[PDB]
Amino acid sequence: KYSSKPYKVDNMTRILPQQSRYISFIKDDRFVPVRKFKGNNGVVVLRDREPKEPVALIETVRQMKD
Amino acid sequence: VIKFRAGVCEYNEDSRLCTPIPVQGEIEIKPNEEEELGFWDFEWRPTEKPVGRELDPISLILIPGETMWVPIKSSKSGRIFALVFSSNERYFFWLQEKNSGNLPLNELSAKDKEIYNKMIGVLNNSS
Repeated sequence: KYSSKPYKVDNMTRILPQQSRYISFIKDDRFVPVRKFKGNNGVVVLRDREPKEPVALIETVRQMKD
Repeated sequence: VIKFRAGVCEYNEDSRLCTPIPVQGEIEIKPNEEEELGFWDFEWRPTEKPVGRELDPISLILIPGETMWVPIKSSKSGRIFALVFSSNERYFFWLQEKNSGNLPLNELSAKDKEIYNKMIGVLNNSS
């Protein structure tokens, strides 16, 4: 459901397209909402307003060549 | 061509530098993309990941007849392979590996006997 509490896993995993819409990007890091979550979940996108700061950092394989 | 260990990283128009910048790799002296011209192309390619930054100015050209070798006079701790021509067309040569120790009064550096013997020689030849 939705109730607005902590939840066990909320990044990656299997999930569901339907469930992804209940997990919405918090304003409480360097990542800022501007959409209250997009509503789509195929390409992501939270808007980063405080670039190159604390809030994780784990380069993908795309950043080994780009 | 004539291949040598040596990485990319900034040229440093003036001012003894050699920021780390990724660009991990191997150095090749070749005499151009035509492979006969008296200008010498400094070919890089990654063999050591490059931070996803290229750092190659779509080939770097070698002006001919005026190559001094500064191997480490102007030492500043370990190897930065420095290209003197008129001390302003200065090209800067980064260090990713760190093999064969630092050995004294060969370059004054951190990667010495191999890269210096290959380096001087490649510099002198017109072919």
